[PDB]
Amino acid sequence: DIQMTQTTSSLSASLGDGITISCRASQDISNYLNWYQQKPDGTVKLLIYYTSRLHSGVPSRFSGSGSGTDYSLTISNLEQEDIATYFCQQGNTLPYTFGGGTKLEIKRADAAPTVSIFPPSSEQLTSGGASVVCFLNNFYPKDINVKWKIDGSERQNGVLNSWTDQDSKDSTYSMSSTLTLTKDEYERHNSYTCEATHKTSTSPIVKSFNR
Amino acid sequence: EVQLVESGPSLVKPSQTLSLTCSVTGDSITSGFWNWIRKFPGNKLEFMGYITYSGTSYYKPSLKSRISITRDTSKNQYFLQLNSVTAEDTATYYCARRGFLTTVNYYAMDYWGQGTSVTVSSAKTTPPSVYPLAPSMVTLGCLVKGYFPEPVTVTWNSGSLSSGVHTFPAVLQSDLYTLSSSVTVPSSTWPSETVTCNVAHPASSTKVDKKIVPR
Repeated sequence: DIQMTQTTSSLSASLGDGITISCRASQDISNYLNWYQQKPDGTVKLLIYYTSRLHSGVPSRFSGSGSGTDYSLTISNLEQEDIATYFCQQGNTLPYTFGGGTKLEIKRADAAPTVSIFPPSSEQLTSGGASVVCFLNNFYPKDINVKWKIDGSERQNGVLNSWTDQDSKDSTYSMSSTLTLTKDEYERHNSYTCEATHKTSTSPIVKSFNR
Repeated sequence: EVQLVESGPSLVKPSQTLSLTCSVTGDSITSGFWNWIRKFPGNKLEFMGYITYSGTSYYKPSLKSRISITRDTSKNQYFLQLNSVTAEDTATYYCARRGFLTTVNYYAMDYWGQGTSVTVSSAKTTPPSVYPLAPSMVTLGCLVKGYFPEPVTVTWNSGSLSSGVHTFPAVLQSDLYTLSSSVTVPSSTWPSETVTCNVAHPASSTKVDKKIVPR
């Protein structure tokens, strides 16, 4: 089988920048190299075929070049809707094979999170569990450090954190942090605080309730 | 204008047969090439095979002992059968056309379906426990906890609230998935008007609504 290598698995660039994504085959594939875009919702579209030909309907900001083993896809000016993962595919020899993909993320101005906290629901507490949830929504850049404190001291475990993919409309991220305890453990303490540090402020983001 | 839909079970046990269907509308399978492609976790795409306009099939050699692709021209459907599955067959499964005139001779997949998830596991289904998260703009949430397998679908007010929504990716912990979803609305809309999260888990045949009530 033909091995296709996309050495760079992710790229971050500003709106307007030019970017290049590159693919190397294990053999001469005689220009039978196609490029696909998969948006974060999962829809896969053909962008370029036979190295450099644009598929019907694809904007002229996309181009491609290459020969032998080495191929490139280029976007002349990045736009907001280009947030996606891009894959190459050789069509020289069956079975068709694909590169590993390159995920493209788009810079935007730094943005402070909007923070919300939620105590355990009465329904969950009836069952014996107690999940406390903090949302940190619509922020940039993606790196954010979240810590939980219980009656003022850091609680490292029982915490599960999940980020959204970059939002294709505004380029922000959002994340959830859930602290899960038993009801019995939850009832031993009063103050629950989620504290996040992010480049948009020198103070932590602090959101707390008392049980 | 072509549309492609993958369908079939979301959870199958090891040793059993996976059986999927691609239903093609807006075009006819008696012209062009009709392909099956899957994507493993970690974005690894694999070309499994195809069936031609005259009904001849090609299979990736590593799948040839287990795979078959057949069709029903009268219903414009084609099928994937994969025998003797293991956890390595857990993937999203796509169907795709190679028919467009301009591209067919360059071996491009010119139109793809949305894909359908299949998990291969001996574990029973576990439905999600769905919990309401109540407190100018107010943020509300639903905690969708402890289900298996993926996927679930979360909506707000049956789809009518689509802006201001974040649905966080599911994470596997202690053999079960959990996710959460938030929705932000104007303060003058809640609680005066109701906000409900809807959670479907088709693998366990479950679909539930949880109204967010002020505490």
